[PDB]
Order: sequence, then C-alpha cells, then structure tokens
Amino acid sequence: SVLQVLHIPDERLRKVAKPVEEVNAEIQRIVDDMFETMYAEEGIGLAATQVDIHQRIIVIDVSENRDERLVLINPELLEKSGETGIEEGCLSIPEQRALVPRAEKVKIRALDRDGKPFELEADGLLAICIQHEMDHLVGKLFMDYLS
Ligand SMILES: [Zn+2]
Repeated sequence: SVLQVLHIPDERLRKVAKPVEEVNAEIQRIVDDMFETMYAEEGIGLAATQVDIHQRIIVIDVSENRDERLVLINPELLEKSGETGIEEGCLSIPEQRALVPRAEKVKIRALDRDGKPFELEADGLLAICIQHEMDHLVGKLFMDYLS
C-alpha cells in the first residue's frame, strides 16, 4: 500500500511531525504502512508525515532484536547518536536535492500504535530513512525543503 500522505493538493502547508503522546485511527497506517514502506521503499524517499496535523509511530519488523513487526517512534527522545542525512530532496514538492536529516542511531521514550508508551533505540538505514522522511521535514537543514 505504502504510506500515501499528501502534498500540494493537500494542507501540510509546511508540515513538521507533531510528537507522539497518544494514538488515533490513521496511526495504524503510519505503523502498518511504514511496514509496507520501510520494507518496500528504502529507495525513493517518502516524507513520514504531512496531510494535516501529526503524529509519528515508526516501524521495525524483527530488525534490531528478535522482535516481531514492531514499532519505533520520533517521540520525546532521549539519545541521538551520529548524523548523516540522505541524498534526497523530498516532500511538499519533492524536487531539488539535499541531506536534510542528521541521524545515525536515536533512542526514544515514545508510544506505539496501541496507546502504550515505549522507550527504545531506533537504528539502521531505515530508522534514518523513515526519520529521513521526516528529517527532510522536521530535521530541516535544506532551505525551503520545497514546502
Ligand atoms: Zn527522500
């Protein structure tokens, strides 16, 4: 399915991520669909959030530990190791290029898509790629980040 957030005929009108405290309905698709993406993407670059107001449950499936198709967040964070940026130039008109993001490994004090607060580290090319997504937007280095 992939997370089909919208832009330009949308209302983002410059969207950032609006941290994770609670859950709604769409949230499932952020997890469930970031699985469909985090796994079927790692190529073009989406921008993890942007239709109207936001939240951010991230994902992982048997990725760091001997877990299941679990989740990671962008929450109320605790640790933030290294920085990198991806060579994209994404969202709200994904033209131009840049390395907006700046993350390597990042640990959270978050919440999943149940409404249950979870503290975990998010690592790997995807943690950096889905945050990429929203590090294109909330990690903002770029310029206009074509928003
Ligand atoms: Zn990108």
